Amino acid sequence: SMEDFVRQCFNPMIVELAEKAMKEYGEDPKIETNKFAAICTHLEVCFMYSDFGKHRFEIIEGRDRIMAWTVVNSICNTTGVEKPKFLPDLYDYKENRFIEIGVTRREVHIYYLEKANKIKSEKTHIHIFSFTGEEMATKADYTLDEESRARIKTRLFTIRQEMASRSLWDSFRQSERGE
Ligand SMILES: O=C(O)c1[nH]ccc(=O)c1O
Ligand SMILES: [Mn+2]
Ligand SMILES: [Mn+2]
Repeated sequence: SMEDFVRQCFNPMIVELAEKAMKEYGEDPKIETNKFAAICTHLEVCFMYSDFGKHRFEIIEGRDRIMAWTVVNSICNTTGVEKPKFLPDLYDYKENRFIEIGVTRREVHIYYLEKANKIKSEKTHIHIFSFTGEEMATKADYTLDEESRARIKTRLFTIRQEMASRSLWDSFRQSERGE
């Protein structure tokens, strides 16, 4: 059911990446369905984010760990930027900074506090999106123009409403898994 929805609303490439991420962690997407959906949603948000930007953004999320760290190392060696302790989601060649993307079912400020306390690196920019059209970013610097952020918010709200139409939203939002 939730698996059916995930396979019907996300393109096969994102679904395959999410299935691979869960097989890496060791979880079955048919039991941990909310994890599955959250991972698909986060991947799709990262890909939209990087695609709205001469390519401005370098996608790090969605890569196997070897290639992710290869990309991070190459960026740090060609820019002198400090090497993050956690694999970030994108690199911004325009602002020259790593971006950690957050998609939460909780209030954006709660999840922002959580992620900022986690990464504890004053150089990784944080951008939190909610399923309610809310966002919170480091220094209120949202990076993207209004149209791209609007499209991301629209896609997230649409995912939420598609879950609600299938009676999947209550379970998904009451779970923190995937964040
Ligand atoms: O990189 C990850 O593994 C990860 N995990 C949970 C939430 C995120 O936003 C994220 O980027
Ligand atoms: Mn990530
Ligand atoms: Mn992220």
